[PDB]
Amino acid sequence: HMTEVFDAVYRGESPFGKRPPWDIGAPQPAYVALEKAGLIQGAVLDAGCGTGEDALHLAGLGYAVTGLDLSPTAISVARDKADARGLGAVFEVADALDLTGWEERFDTVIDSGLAHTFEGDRLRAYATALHRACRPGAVAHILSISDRGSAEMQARLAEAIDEIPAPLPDDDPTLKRSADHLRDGFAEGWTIESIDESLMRGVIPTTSELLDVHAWLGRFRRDWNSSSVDKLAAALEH
Amino acid sequence: XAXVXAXV
Ligand SMILES: Nc1ncnc2c1ncn2[C@@H]1O[C@H](CSCC[C@H](N)C(=O)O)[C@@H](O)[C@H]1O
Ligand SMILES: *C(=O)c1cnc2ccccc2n1
Ligand SMILES: *C(=O)c1cnc2ccccc2n1
Ligand code: NA
Ligand code: NA
Repeated sequence: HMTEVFDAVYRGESPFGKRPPWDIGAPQPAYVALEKAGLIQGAVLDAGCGTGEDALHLAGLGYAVTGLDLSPTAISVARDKADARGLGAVFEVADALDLTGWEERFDTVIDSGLAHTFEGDRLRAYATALHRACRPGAVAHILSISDRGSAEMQARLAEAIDEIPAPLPDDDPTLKRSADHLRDGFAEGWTIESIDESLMRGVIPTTSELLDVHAWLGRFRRDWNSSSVDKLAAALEH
Repeated sequence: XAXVXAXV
């Protein structure tokens, strides 16, 4: 169901035309900064990688990166970019709510704008899928648009695109994107290291203007619940 | 909008 919508967007058949507002033709500044800060290690997963710009940036710095996405069209595009640039990032189709076959593969996760599509129990299914796909003690980074950021993006997109509506007034449930919904998502199997104020770069299809809007940058520590860990502990105990 | 529904 959701595969088709995004695939259509990447084919260029949506109101966005050639440029979906998240497909900025560069890595997200927050992830460039996170890399320079030294907080990316080991085998990296870019979950919901889209057309691969974040993953490709990391590939160019020597990281072993895998980009996963539900849209085969996005992955086709990312693979073409990898070929043209001569970088060896792994791009494959996968449902981030499932991730069967990727068990305990990753040491770090990055997420630019996948988590913020999930709400309620779907965000927890994503958290769990990430937990299954991560090595014990892995770190997941999640860049999520805030209500403040979405209100700005919505107004700017609404002015630019006929099909998109202007945002509502007033502050005040399921459509909300506070720090709390993200905290609630990554509960079982995770520990919140930090939630920070950050930015998310987007592009306006009309002018190709780039804007940065407010976003939350979460950092979550995957626990050490693993049979491999249990076995180490048994070896030392016995 | 972009991208909560997801994402037009
Ligand atoms: N269940 C799911 N599993 C994996 N990817 C999904 C998904 N639902 C949506 N997506 C993908 O999530 C992406 C959100 S847009 C963000 C794309 C990329 N992170 C970037 O920053 O440019 C889309 O590419 C969409 O195809
Ligand atoms: C985004 O502006 C927006 C507004 N209304 C929607 C209704 C149904 C699906 C997606 C939507 N996105
Ligand atoms: C998606 O279902 C949806 C519906 N209405 C919106 C209004 C404003 C911003 C985003 C929205 N997304
Ligand atoms: Na254009
Ligand atoms: Na409009």
